[PDB]
Amino acid sequence: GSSGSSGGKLSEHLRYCDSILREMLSKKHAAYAWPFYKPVDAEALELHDYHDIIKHPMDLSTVKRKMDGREYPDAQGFAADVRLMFSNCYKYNPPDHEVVAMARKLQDVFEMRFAKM
Repeated sequence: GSSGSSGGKLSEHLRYCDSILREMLSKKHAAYAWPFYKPVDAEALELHDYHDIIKHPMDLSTVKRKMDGREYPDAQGFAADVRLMFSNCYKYNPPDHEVVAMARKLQDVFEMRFAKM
């Protein structure tokens, strides 16, 4: 769609939300939105007790698939997942981690958007 995400098989709100995600997946926000572009493999990676701290991990790629299959019953469900994705980074990574400053930049946008809707 151009200058407007033509709804379709989506809740009055969802239809709009579906976009909020397509935006966060832009090369522009990537600078601080990439931290959630690739998956996480404790086995392969040399992480340190990843699962331990983060029991229910999340990632952009994940939320998308869910939104693609209309898995979300409403806007709440969709947004919910997104919220977690952040809380995770803010939990796993320390308060001195640069990634923490980047994530925010995204969250700030994810908030206003949801509001404008």
